Amino acid sequence: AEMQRKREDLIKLNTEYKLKLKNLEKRLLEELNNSQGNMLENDELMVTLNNLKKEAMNIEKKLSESEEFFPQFDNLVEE
Amino acid sequence: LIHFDRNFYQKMKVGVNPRSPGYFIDGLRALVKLVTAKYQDLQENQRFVNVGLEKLNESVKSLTFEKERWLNTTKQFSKTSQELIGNCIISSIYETYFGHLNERERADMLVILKRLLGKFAVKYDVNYRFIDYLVTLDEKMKW
Repeated sequence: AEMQRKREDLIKLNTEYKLKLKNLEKRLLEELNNSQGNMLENDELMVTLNNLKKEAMNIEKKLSESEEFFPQFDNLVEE
Repeated sequence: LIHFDRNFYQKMKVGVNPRSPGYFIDGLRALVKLVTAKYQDLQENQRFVNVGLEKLNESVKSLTFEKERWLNTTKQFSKTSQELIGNCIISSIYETYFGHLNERERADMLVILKRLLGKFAVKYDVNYRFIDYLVTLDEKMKW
């Protein structure tokens, strides 16, 4: 039950975090153009970009375990 | 593609040798339509990371040096592009030849396709899913 549970979220969080990676890249570049001559607002998104250090590397956390999960899943298909 | 079409009729169809190349044509026409659409989208994302590379170089507080690290992705692209030609091959065959096949009949042919892709000098994505590859999450929800 633990690997069937993690199967659905593995391709889900793959696309969700990459949607959020491209959603936060757009949040970052639009405020960097708006608050360049204005105050250090980008900092208020940089603490959300500090949260992204989990997110960008969460992908790398999940890709590392994928190389472990997929060959196990394909081994379970045969039985 | 020739070795796939020759294998498709050989494995899937019964009834006596009546029928001939039609899928082959539509398969080829799909690939061209899809590679052009994929090359335009890979160059678009590479233009999106080139614009972010010039934005960080203008700035150069503790974390910004890692976004060069976020920048590494830069090396990733070339590997991602080398598989997009063979990835489009599978996508076009699914669009063309698979429509009328069974769950088992689809997977089975996919094997014969993938091992044909394995012997020829084309690179394909090991973790490949036809849904994820051509559907957008907005469409997928909408359906």
